[PDB]
Formats: sequence, C-alpha cells, structure tokens
Amino acid sequence: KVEELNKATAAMMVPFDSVKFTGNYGNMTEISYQVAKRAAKKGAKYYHITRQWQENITISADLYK
Amino acid sequence: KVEELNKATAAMMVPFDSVKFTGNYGNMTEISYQVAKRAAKKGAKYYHITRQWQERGNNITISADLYK
Ligand SMILES: [Cl-]
Repeated sequence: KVEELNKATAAMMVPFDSVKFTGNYGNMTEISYQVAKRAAKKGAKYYHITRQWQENITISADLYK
Repeated sequence: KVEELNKATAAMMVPFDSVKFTGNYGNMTEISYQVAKRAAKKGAKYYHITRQWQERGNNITISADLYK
C-alpha cells in the first residue's frame, strides 16, 4: 500500500520528509521494500527515490502524504 | 517472462552477457521494465542488477548480468 511515485508525479507534490540509509539488498524489489518500510514508519503514503549510490548501496527517498 | 533474480539465486548461476545503459529513472518499476526489455532483446530469461548510480535525481546508470 506504500508505493513509489514516478518523477513526473512526485514533481507536482511537496514532500514532508525524506529517508536516507545504507545496506546490502538482494534486488530492486528488496530496495523498494526497505524504502517502503521506512516510509510507512514515518506515516508516508508514497515515496520517490532520489539518490542511489554504490559503496552495499546508499538510498535517499522523499516522503509524501 | 523475464524475471529479476536476487543475490543468492544469481550467485549460483553463470551469466552469458550483461546490459549497461543510462536513462530516465522514473521509479523502480519503470527502470526494471527497461532492464527486462533489454534482457529480453538479448535472449535472457533472468537478470541480476550488478551496479546502479542515480546521483542527480533524473537519470540512472545501470548494469545487469543476463542469464538463460
Ligand atoms: Cl538474496
């Protein structure tokens, strides 16, 4: 129920917070799950991932009501 | 159809090729679709993402190993 917006949708909206974290994830479904979990913890209904870095991976996503 | 593998599954398999490209991210669903399409064009049944860089929140550079 906590879903990722595409950039065109997110661009029209105002985020209330963001999440930023690092970890070792099996695939893109797992990355999305990890973001969604942190998003849901913060009361977001949606998110949009804004950064993905190599180093494990580091991910940053904006959160939306 | 073409399926994404997780790390442990891919680790036991041997890829035959990879895809590497840069394009519009959109969201994970949309980028996964782009990877799957390129995998399908090369004859793969599975892929595993090996690298990803999204550093300025527009484009993403990705690579993926391909498997039969
Ligand atoms: Cl795994």
